[PDB]
Amino acid sequence: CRDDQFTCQNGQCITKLYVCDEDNDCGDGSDEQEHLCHTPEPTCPPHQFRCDNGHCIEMGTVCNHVDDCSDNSDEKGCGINECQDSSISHCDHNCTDTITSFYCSCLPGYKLMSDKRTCVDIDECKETPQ
Amino acid sequence: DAEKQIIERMFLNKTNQETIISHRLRRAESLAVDWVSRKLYWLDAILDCLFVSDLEGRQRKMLAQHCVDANNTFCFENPRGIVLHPQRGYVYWADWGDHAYIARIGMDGTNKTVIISTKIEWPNAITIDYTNDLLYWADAHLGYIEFSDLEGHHRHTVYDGTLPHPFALTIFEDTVFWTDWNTRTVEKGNKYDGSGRVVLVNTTHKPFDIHVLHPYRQPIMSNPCATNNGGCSHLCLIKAGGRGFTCECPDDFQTVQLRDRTLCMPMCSSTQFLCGNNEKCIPIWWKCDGQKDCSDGSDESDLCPHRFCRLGQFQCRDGNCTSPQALCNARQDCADGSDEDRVLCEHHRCEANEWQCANKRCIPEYWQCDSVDDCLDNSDEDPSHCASRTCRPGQFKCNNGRCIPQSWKCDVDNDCGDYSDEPIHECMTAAYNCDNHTEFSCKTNYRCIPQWAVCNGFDDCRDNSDEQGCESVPCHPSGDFRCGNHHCIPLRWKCDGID
Ligand SMILES: *[C@@H]1O[C@H](CO)[C@@H](O)[C@H](O)[C@H]1NC(C)=O
Ligand SMILES: *[C@@H]1O[C@H](CO)[C@@H](O)[C@H](O)[C@H]1NC(C)=O
Ligand SMILES: *[C@@H]1O[C@H](CO)[C@@H](O)[C@H](O)[C@H]1NC(C)=O
Ligand SMILES: *[C@@H]1O[C@H](CO)[C@@H](O)[C@H](O)[C@H]1NC(C)=O
Ligand SMILES: *[C@@H]1O[C@H](CO)[C@@H](O)[C@H](O)[C@H]1NC(C)=O
Ligand SMILES: *[C@@H]1O[C@H](CO)[C@@H](O)[C@H](O)[C@H]1NC(C)=O
Ligand SMILES: *[C@@H]1O[C@H](CO)[C@@H](O)[C@H](O)[C@H]1NC(C)=O
Ligand SMILES: *[C@@H]1O[C@H](CO)[C@H](O)[C@H](O)[C@H]1NC(C)=O
Ligand SMILES: *[C@@H]1O[C@H](CO)[C@H](O)[C@H](O)[C@H]1NC(C)=O
Ligand SMILES: [Ca+2]
Ligand SMILES: [Ca+2]
Ligand SMILES: [Ca+2]
Ligand SMILES: [Ca+2]
Ligand SMILES: [Ca+2]
Ligand SMILES: [Ca+2]
Ligand SMILES: [Ca+2]
Ligand SMILES: [Ca+2]
Ligand SMILES: [Ca+2]
Ligand SMILES: [Ca+2]
Ligand SMILES: [Ca+2]
Ligand SMILES: [Ca+2]
Ligand SMILES: [Ca+2]
Ligand SMILES: [Ca+2]
Ligand SMILES: [Ca+2]
Repeated sequence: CRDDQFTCQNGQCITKLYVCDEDNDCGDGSDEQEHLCHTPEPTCPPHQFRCDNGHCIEMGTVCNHVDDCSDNSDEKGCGINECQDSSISHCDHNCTDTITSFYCSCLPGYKLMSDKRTCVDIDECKETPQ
Repeated sequence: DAEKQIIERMFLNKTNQETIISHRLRRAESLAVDWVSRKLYWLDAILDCLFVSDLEGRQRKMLAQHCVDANNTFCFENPRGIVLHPQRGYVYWADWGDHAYIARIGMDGTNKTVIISTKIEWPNAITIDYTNDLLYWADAHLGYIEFSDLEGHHRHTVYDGTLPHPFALTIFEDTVFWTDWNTRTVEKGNKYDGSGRVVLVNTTHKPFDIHVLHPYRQPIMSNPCATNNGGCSHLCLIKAGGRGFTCECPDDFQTVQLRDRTLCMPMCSSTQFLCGNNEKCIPIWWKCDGQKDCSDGSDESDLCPHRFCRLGQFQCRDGNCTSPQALCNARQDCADGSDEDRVLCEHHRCEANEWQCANKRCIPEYWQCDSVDDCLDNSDEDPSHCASRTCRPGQFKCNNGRCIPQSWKCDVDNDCGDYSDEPIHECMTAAYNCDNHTEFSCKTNYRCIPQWAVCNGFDDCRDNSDEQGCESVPCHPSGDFRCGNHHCIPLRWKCDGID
């Protein structure tokens, strides 16, 4: 194929820009493979904080009581200890506050569920026979 | 024994040695023995089938043929390994054909099922652990040992791509033992994580199939067939699930059911002979050979001609000898012409891997419409026949009435002569993408070759892309040897007298 081109498992050469354009330019779908188009995009440095609008803030700037981010979640409830509250974080087993908002944890040997408040019990004798 | 093509039994004190099956073993790959119902199971890779018999070889039945998933996706092509579980009433085996699989069938032939179908290319070894109901298998191409639960739903790796060509596997306590062809060795490791690994011994020849001998590897359970074979007339086999039994008939008998009863009707062919007890039916040449073949002695009667010919040859009225393959092949091979007698050839039946012609001749099924007059009556390539033909499970048919393996569809070679095996508009779809664990793709065309085909010295896909970059392909750290051609070979083949 040309240097400008991309090669498909069906044996077709296509202009490289086509890749991950979501058009099925190659009927094999090699042109739109998930592992070809996926990327580690949601990241920001350890020095920083990340906000719902797609913007990242230096930890000193966070909780300055001033809008850094469109959604204001740097400030929205910053410094409040939600796990001291009861109606919010209505959670099964253990509640751990974080600098803004809360997170939840299950007891050892238990498992935590996609609602991120429910706890479950592993069937260890199928999960890990070892 | 594959050189003699026989099955033998002996006592563990070496005192007595006996041959149990000596006939119709084309390519027997593996053997299993059942201690509960007192049975012998084995696999054949030329008839592409699974057989059951009694420990003395007095009766035989064929329990599986064709395809295991009803979809025809997998099918008996290279069945290598076998293992038994009586408490669940299951027989497990593995196949290393184009579509490798592990499948289980019930000891009476029921509930044919596929257990493993992915990340599997050369499953030479299969075993079961009865202490916790686990199934272990080894792959020689992917170089792994894996274990699952008997349904196949959870998978774990003892070794994850570090074993060069294992062949056989066995388990005891926290330890697993396996045989390795490429380093010609026997090794033991820990069955959950592969820890604590050592080479027990190394050999000059190929190690082949390993077992652990101790009572607990054949656990105790009650035999459902114990009382008078459960009333069965010929064969009694454990039902799927392990509770209860099923009565069945040998392979040249018809099974039928009646009120609280089962019946076996002998339906065996010309060129075969039936015994008075309705026990078995045997080849005609056996009928009078000096060896009692029926248990009742019904064949080797005194009212017989003189046996001029050697044991196993076929004898003509003149007192002349011909190989049994001569019999009913549509050409006269014996002076009498008894070789082609109407009485013998009418109601004659061929082997399971053959097709029959109007002149009562047998040819391999692949010859059936190969555009050659393999049958002198031309009955194989009758255009009406090749047009009306329906081909057996797991292969694909073409407009010219010719059939080829399903794998041969959608690749680069016009296997049917006509290009009907490669409809381009179908082949270029996502349905034919190469398996990302076991296959390699060639940049110029829509053909997949197995990963072992790459850098083997051959143009396996017609753009030669599989042999270009071989300086970059490393050999396996142990078990392989490297050649100045930038090729890797098994280390068993170094210093073997062949190029
Ligand atoms: C919650 O966390 C505390 C931590 O000390 C622990 O003692 C407790 O058992 C956990 N679960 C519940 C239900 O409180
Ligand atoms: C060799 O096999 C015999 C049985 O045939 C067994 O009794 C013996 O223990 C084996 N050898 C060793 C060293 O265990
Ligand atoms: C059989 O294979 C076809 C084609 O891949 C597929 O659509 C179908 O779901 C498979 N299974 C059955 C049970 O038909
Ligand atoms: C077999 O193993 C022994 C002990 O590890 C070793 O000394 C010997 O060289 C090995 N022989 C072969 C042919 O691998
Ligand atoms: C038959 O096999 C299926 C899985 O393929 C299983 O769900 C079922 O319980 C089996 N039945 C018997 C009687 O073995
Ligand atoms: C065997 O065949 C030959 C054919 O030339 C014939 O002469 C002979 O009679 C046959 N054998 C006997 C014992 O008759
Ligand atoms: C093969 O593809 C599957 C996704 O379909 C992926 O989970 C797996 O990791 C891939 N394996 C290899 C060896 O690339
Ligand atoms: C990968 O990241 C890029 C930006 O770097 C795009 O956001 C792209 O959409 C991402 N891929 C997926 C599948 O989310
Ligand atoms: C994303 O951010 C984290 C820290 O929050 C790490 O630095 C990680 O390495 C980043 N992701 C990538 C892809 O570099
Ligand atoms: Ca595209
Ligand atoms: Ca486009
Ligand atoms: Ca702020
Ligand atoms: Ca908080
Ligand atoms: Ca075969
Ligand atoms: Ca394969
Ligand atoms: Ca005889
Ligand atoms: Ca003949
Ligand atoms: Ca031919
Ligand atoms: Ca032919
Ligand atoms: Ca081919
Ligand atoms: Ca082809
Ligand atoms: Ca090659
Ligand atoms: Ca060789
Ligand atoms: Ca050599």
